[PDB]
Amino acid sequence: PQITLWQRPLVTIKIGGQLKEALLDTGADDTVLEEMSLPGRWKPKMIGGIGGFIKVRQYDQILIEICGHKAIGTVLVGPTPVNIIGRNLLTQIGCTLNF
Amino acid sequence: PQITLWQRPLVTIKIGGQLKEALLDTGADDTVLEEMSLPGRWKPKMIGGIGGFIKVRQYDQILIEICGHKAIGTVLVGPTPVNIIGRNLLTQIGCTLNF
Ligand SMILES: Cc1nc(COc2ccc(C[C@H](NC(=O)O[C@H]3CO[C@H]4OCC[C@H]43)[C@H](O)CN(CC(C)C)S(=O)(=O)c3ccc4c(c3)OCO4)cc2)cs1
Ligand SMILES: [K+]
Ligand SMILES: [K+]
Ligand SMILES: [K+]
Ligand SMILES: [K+]
Repeated sequence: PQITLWQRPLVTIKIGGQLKEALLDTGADDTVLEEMSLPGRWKPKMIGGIGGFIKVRQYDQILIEICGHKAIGTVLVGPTPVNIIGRNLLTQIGCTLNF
Repeated sequence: PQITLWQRPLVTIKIGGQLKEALLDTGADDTVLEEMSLPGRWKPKMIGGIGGFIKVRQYDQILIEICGHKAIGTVLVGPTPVNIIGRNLLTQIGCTLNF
């Protein structure tokens, strides 16, 4: 679809058999999700942004659906205030900025 | 222009008679720029990122150019690791998501 930005660009994703709402984030290189139940093995990792850094877990090759479009990528779980879909995923569903 | 997302969406802004490189961030309610000389009054204010909170100065009605398009809005100056253009401004140059 086409998304104007007068309202946070919130979409609906389904990961690990759960439904959630992530923010479409161009400024994010990575996909970061609040604490959640995900199967498989993972890695410790740290990412940073405004205000500081946070230690998160890294999951690769995990299936995720973003507002209808399927995609398989790297999801990072950890103490982020909101769900974020980053360019690593935004790239797969062919998302783009236009103006 | 249709900015694809395989590389961070960096664009050229011009504020305070100075040129800078900022990130086009859809997941950003506000525009935040690293420390810089900016004329006019302001108001202290804290904002929260993925890592925590930061105290930034808030300037209003500050003319700015993003990739050639003139816009006037609220700009926040503070300890942000990157220059960020937020939805408050993106909507001013007609920037939108699409996929
Ligand atoms: C009250 C509270 N309100 C809140 C609001 O909660 C939010 C809401 C959104 C975000 C995401 C973040 N935005 C952001 O800091 O925006 C700020 C400017 O105005 C305000 O509006 C929203 C929060 C705040 C960027 O869009 C992506 N980032 C890159 C920029 C900032 C450099 S990153 O740090 O998150 C990131 C993500 C993934 C990455 C990465 C970096 O590097 C590699 O992968 C963070 C906290 C929290 S507590
Ligand atoms: K979905
Ligand atoms: K999976
Ligand atoms: K410019
Ligand atoms: K001005």
